[PDB]
Amino acid sequence: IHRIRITLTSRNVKSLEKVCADLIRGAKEKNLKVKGPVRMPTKTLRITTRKTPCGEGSKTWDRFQMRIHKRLIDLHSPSEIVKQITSISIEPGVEVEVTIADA
Amino acid sequence: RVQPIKLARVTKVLGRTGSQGQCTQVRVEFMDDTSRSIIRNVKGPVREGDVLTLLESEREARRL
Amino acid sequence: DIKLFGKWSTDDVQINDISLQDYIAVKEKYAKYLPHSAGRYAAKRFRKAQCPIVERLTNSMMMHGRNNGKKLMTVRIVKHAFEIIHLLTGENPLQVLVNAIINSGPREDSTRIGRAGTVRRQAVDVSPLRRVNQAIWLLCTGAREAAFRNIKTIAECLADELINAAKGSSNSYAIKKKDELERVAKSNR
Amino acid sequence: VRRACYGVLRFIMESGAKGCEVVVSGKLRGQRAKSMKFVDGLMIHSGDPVNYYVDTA
Amino acid sequence: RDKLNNLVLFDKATYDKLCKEVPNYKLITPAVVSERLKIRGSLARAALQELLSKGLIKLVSKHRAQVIYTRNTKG
Amino acid sequence: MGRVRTKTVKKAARVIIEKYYTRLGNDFHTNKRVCEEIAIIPSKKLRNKIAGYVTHLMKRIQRGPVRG
Amino acid sequence: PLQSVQVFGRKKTATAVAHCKRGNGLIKVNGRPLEMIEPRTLQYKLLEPVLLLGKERFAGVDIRVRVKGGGHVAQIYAIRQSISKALVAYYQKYVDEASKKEIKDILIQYDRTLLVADPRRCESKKFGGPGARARYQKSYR
Amino acid sequence: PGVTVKDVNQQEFVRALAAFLKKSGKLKVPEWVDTVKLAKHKELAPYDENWFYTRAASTARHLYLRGGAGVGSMTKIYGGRQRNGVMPSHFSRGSKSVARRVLQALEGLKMVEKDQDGGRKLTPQGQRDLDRIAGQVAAANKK
Amino acid sequence: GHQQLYWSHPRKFGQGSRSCRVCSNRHGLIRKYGLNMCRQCFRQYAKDIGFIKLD
Amino acid sequence: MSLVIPEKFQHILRVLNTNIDGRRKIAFAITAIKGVGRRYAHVVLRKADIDLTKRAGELTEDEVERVITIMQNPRQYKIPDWFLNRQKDVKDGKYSQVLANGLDNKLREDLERLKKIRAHRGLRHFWGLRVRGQHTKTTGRRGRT
RNA sequence: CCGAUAACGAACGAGACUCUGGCAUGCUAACUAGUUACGCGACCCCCGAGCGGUCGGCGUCCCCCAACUUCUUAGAGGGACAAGUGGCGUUCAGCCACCCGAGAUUGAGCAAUAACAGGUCUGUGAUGCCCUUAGAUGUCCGGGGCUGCACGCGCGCUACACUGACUGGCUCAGCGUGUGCCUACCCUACGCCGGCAGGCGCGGGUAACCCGUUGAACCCCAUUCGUGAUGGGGAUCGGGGAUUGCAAUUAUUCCCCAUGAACGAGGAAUUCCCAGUAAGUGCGGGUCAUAAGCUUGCGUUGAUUAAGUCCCUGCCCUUUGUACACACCGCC
Ligand SMILES: [Mg+2]
Ligand SMILES: [Mg+2]
Ligand SMILES: [Mg+2]
Ligand SMILES: [Mg+2]
Ligand SMILES: [Mg+2]
Ligand SMILES: [Mg+2]
Ligand SMILES: [Mg+2]
Ligand SMILES: [Mg+2]
Ligand SMILES: [Mg+2]
Ligand SMILES: [Mg+2]
Ligand SMILES: [Mg+2]
Ligand SMILES: [Mg+2]
Ligand SMILES: [Mg+2]
Ligand SMILES: [Mg+2]
Ligand SMILES: [Mg+2]
Ligand SMILES: [Mg+2]
Ligand SMILES: [Mg+2]
Ligand SMILES: [Mg+2]
Ligand SMILES: [Mg+2]
Ligand SMILES: [Mg+2]
Ligand SMILES: [Mg+2]
Ligand SMILES: [Mg+2]
Ligand SMILES: [Mg+2]
Ligand SMILES: [Mg+2]
Ligand SMILES: [Mg+2]
Ligand SMILES: [Mg+2]
Ligand SMILES: [Mg+2]
Ligand SMILES: [Mg+2]
Ligand SMILES: [Mg+2]
Ligand SMILES: [Zn+2]
Repeated sequence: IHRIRITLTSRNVKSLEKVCADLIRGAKEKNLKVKGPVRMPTKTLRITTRKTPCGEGSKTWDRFQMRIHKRLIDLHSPSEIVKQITSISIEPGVEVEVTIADA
Repeated sequence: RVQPIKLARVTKVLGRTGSQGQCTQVRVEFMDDTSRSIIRNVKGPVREGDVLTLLESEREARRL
Repeated sequence: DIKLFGKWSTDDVQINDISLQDYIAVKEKYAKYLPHSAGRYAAKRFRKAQCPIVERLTNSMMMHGRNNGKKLMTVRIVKHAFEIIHLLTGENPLQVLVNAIINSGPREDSTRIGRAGTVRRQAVDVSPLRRVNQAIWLLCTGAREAAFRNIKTIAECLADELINAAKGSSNSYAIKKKDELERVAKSNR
Repeated sequence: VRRACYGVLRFIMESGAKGCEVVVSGKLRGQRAKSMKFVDGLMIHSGDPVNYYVDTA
Repeated sequence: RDKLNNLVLFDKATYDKLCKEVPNYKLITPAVVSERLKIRGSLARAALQELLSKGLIKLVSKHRAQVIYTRNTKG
Repeated sequence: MGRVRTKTVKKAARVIIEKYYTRLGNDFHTNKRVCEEIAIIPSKKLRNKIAGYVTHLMKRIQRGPVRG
Repeated sequence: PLQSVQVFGRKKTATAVAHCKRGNGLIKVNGRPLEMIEPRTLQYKLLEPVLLLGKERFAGVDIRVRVKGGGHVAQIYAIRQSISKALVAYYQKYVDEASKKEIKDILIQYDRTLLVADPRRCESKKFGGPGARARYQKSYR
Repeated sequence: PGVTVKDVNQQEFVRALAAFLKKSGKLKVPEWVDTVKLAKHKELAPYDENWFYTRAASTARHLYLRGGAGVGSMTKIYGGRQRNGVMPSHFSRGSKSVARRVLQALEGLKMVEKDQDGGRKLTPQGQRDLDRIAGQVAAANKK
Repeated sequence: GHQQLYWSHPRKFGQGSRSCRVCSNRHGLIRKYGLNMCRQCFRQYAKDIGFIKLD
Repeated sequence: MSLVIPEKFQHILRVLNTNIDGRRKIAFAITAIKGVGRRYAHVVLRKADIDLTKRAGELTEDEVERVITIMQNPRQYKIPDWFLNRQKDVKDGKYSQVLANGLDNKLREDLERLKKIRAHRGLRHFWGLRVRGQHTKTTGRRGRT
């Protein structure tokens, strides 16, 4: 029995809210004490570009941005039964990274 | 020598006149002979129902 | 009842002219402690008329770009200037201020379409809000220009503008450019 | 250019599309460039629905 | 208005004029008595505060940008 | 001012009136809920802007025979 | 001992969340008292609800406010509706509604902003000029 | 009936702690306090012959509120506008070895103390002195 | 050649030793977040990297 | 705030080769002396024990002479070495505070030093131009037609 | 849009949509966010007080040795639609006022057809023809130039001061970045030495974890100054001290002491702007070994005036005139 922390990072929330809810009820069905999904503040990345290949124009900038959503789940589980909980929902936009308990 | 300053309430606002649209028309009463009424042209924001402050009177108006 | 600036009562002042009684804004209901409020009086036409006249005086004093958002600087300027009015005269400055709005708002102005060699063409009446808009504007300009490089402080030149304006002298900057507007309007009536 | 771009256009529409618009631009014959476009049907242009209703190339 | 250049450490014809007629009238401020007699400007911040040692002057405001004084209490 | 409805609101409400007049009323918050029961409206702002025009017609066709 | 609500008030960013226990007349901000607060030309704007309501309304509560964010002036206004919504919300749960209704009709009829916040935050800056609406100077020739 | 330093006038409180450190002549004043300028975003070394006591007063009083402040944090508190001549102004941070010589001047007076983390706090010897004269300021503000 | 002075000037710091990863150009480069692309070649791959013009 | 006025209130002074104003305060009166600025005058009146609230017409000549004595050679009165004007003189090796026409000499002796050597900085003083790397395309149209 | 109707049914655009701002004491939850309770540990009045006051002091995940989610974060829904009331209208589409409410028009993003000899071949291993190819217009290295100045013009920054400079004290932000495939160059706490720029040690942080509770500036409070080209203004200029780098002279930047120029609010013109807007005021990001008077974002203090008009400058639709179609910079 450990105190492990799974971290879930994604770029779209509707593809992450399905994966993060899969890990909660996936461990409520397997009767673990699960601290709920804790939602970190998002990370918007805001490259702004001149939009013109030359320098001629009316100076119209070009605001690109990319939000990064990060949610983390803390468990109360041993090292074995979490592996079939981890390896059942990839959903390629989500990067599930499981940390270690002791640290 | 001068005519006394006679006050005057304002009936309906009748639109905006003046080249740049600065002046309205107000069709005042006098609050002394309320049967008597003269259309005039104020400048500034009006709010129909207020009281003006006219000096001399018997001026003019051109109906818009 | 409310004692604006902590020490100036308001249920004794009288308005002279019947016209400006709904645009001069000192009496019973909306008389506050301080002339500083999160206003929201610019969102609607004529919402600035039920704005208290001491709030309006502070809002027009922070104007030449040097001091443009500095309101808490011009809260005390009107605060100090009221204590100078009390010492120079011996009277409630809320009375002295509303006798200055009367005696400095013009009653006649000029504008219309065509040629203008000196000012304008047609004699036009003045609504009783622009003569509250402009009477505050003249008292804030006579205060500002008198103390531009003089030894006198700004609350002195604010007091000495409207002590001399509420009396009626043509020795203040306001009445000098109040009768300048109605003289030239009497010219091209 | 014309004969080929018809055959692509009525291959898109017969394959169940809702609308198509193929634009071919460049040195069409002569030296001065012109542009032949081939709109038919239905093509939204503005909003969020031009992110997942219309695929471009 | 050409030049002012006047007064520092009062001459006696103005200091005797200071200690008599300046505690008499209504508005006492270092900007209104500086222009008044001839006192430069600093003297009036320094003279009018040592008349609060003699007590012929009543304090009103005492702000960092303006110090308002007045005539002493009569009644 | 500037809130004149378009014809994705008007002609999509005259289908609701002509087909579901018995299931409606002169009450906005009920017909806001009836309209999402009987129609697939993709957005919430278009939803209750139709239903705001559905209630304008039913204080209207209870006086005269408006189309209809 | 649980007679304690905690409400907040905001002004442009700055939330100021009060806390009123059951006690005797105490009112203070961040430890500092109600009069020893900052720039003090706005002092009649922060002890304003204590004046026109009275001291007997505040006689049973222990107002304690904590303030973060904002500037110097949009902090006086945050406390201003923090210490005055804490008295309104305390009087709906622990005394009768008729006594709340006769002090809400004091704080609304005189400066409505004492109980409702302003929805104005800050508009965004654009790539045209130096600020939101203003634009850079244009030279025709 | 307290009181502490929180419920008194903070600006007058400094003028009293500077006088309290004056007559108790154990505060080690360094030998260049009359030729140093005090944090290069300002000219003209100050209009006070004994400015070191008012800086040691406020520094001590600033340590009573937020503890754990080192020499870099005290440079942040006493910084301001550097008017760059013709260029626009900037916040530029204060002077390092005038805040260090203040914090070292109270290590010998037994008012400050190094910590488990960085910076300095007030020792219980120290806030005994600040809270006592806070009653002396409030006793004069009623008069 | 030869080896001692063919490329001897140090291509450390400076925009002579930073090139676009797509087009090998040294002007108008975006090095923020480790893009290391030019400002025009970013706008081709702006969506393929995953940036969205929301406002 | 004096008694009335000092009886020997001297109206101006005359110190090295300049006539400083007697009505100024003493920390700003002696800044009329070249080589002595607002930062150097405030430290040479702390080496002297005089107060600064006095103006320049109240210092007795037993105190005026020491003010000249501090400023003429400051390094022997514990004024620190980073504070001077001419540190490491290009012809002496001596940290010195020039405060007279010797400041006008040193200025002139180093301009004609660079011209006699004929360096690049000295040619742009012989020519009425800018020296410190400025751009001359659109700046400097007041000192020339 | 309502209607009208030789037209009928549609399509793009507008709107919808998207992101964002405002509202939720209701929901989901939080040792990488907290808040109250309570326990110790410091201080202060004390005669002794006390369910006293202060604390960004400590602790409640070595398994309870306490619970909660208002504040913080971001998920899912709600919420506002001219719906209610009065007035005018063909009583149509709608408009104005008003109540209740967080709000009765928050800002942007996307954006049709038809064009243009508009800008870019110096963004591209996008490219046609042409030119040049070994004494090369390929590429490298060393030095110089792009910055040179009688002058004209455009965007700016700092100013002409007392509604201020100066000094000391006091006291609040929000966006956001941070060790890099090549690639060397990260944000930095704390301790000591130096007056300052900076140096030497020891750490933390691949980040809601550390810088950081981002102790930002203006503002506020107190002193000095006193209408003087003044303690306004800081250009020009000499000497010195460091940092980056292979290298600082034609001065990289920064610090110190001196030098103290015009400039007293601006001619004809003319440019932006109507609400958290203008303006003041600082902070990030981009460029960056060194670096912002630039730009792109962010907060902060916070108005005057206006809720109109077609007079000027233009734009859209209709009728009309035309010898115009290279389209009034026309033709003649
Ligand atoms: Mg003045
Ligand atoms: Mg569309
Ligand atoms: Mg749209
Ligand atoms: Mg701005
Ligand atoms: Mg500071
Ligand atoms: Mg803990
Ligand atoms: Mg626990
Ligand atoms: Mg919450
Ligand atoms: Mg061309
Ligand atoms: Mg190209
Ligand atoms: Mg080619
Ligand atoms: Mg490029
Ligand atoms: Mg070369
Ligand atoms: Mg160039
Ligand atoms: Mg430009
Ligand atoms: Mg200066
Ligand atoms: Mg924050
Ligand atoms: Mg000067
Ligand atoms: Mg070189
Ligand atoms: Mg360079
Ligand atoms: Mg200097
Ligand atoms: Mg930078
Ligand atoms: Mg640039
Ligand atoms: Mg308009
Ligand atoms: Mg027109
Ligand atoms: Mg046209
Ligand atoms: Mg004809
Ligand atoms: Mg025709
Ligand atoms: Mg011809
Ligand atoms: Zn590229």
